[PDB]
Amino acid sequence: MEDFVRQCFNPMIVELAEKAMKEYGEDPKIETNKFAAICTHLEVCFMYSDGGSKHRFEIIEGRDRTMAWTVVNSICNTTGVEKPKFLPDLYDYKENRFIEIGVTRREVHTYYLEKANKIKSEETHIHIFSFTGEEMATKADYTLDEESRARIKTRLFTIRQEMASRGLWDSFRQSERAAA
Ligand SMILES: O=C1Cc2ccccc2C(=O)N1O
Ligand SMILES: [Mn+2]
Ligand SMILES: [Mn+2]
Repeated sequence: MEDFVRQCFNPMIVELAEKAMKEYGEDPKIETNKFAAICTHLEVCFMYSDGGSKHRFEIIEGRDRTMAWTVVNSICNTTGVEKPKFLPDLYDYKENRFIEIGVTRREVHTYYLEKANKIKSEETHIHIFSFTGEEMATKADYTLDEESRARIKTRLFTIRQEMASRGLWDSFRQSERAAA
């Protein structure tokens, strides 16, 4: 699985995933499922940010924590938007809300509720993707056009197929359950 990750995602994503794990005392070489998941989540965030008009989104995820908070503070102090308790993934300058992006190997609505009760915001938009083509967003407002969401869904299903073809998929699906 370690090698699958490094040949599946680009080096920039992999490098960012390693940092993220190390700061949490996780080892990519051992917790290889978490490594895949972080890479996947990062890839979706970047695809999502690319789905809008050029200036639309502030990317928060994949930054150093401290600079992530600084940027969040700047957005809040300048839009008047409520400061979130937890670091979100993006800020949408068009819709004027933060976005939390989730990617789950379980049902989309289960994950959606866990994420919603954790953040406790009537402001932060939530948008979940599955490895099966399902999506769920706050107030059925999916933010992006169909084309952009579809590309992401396709990519996720390719990742699943690539994993399955190597026999890594069961273990990767089970692992999110054994975590929760
Ligand atoms: O920043 C985080 C941290 C995290 C931790 C564990 C599971 C999902 C996430 C997640 O989706 N984001 O965005
Ligand atoms: Mn995040
Ligand atoms: Mn997220």
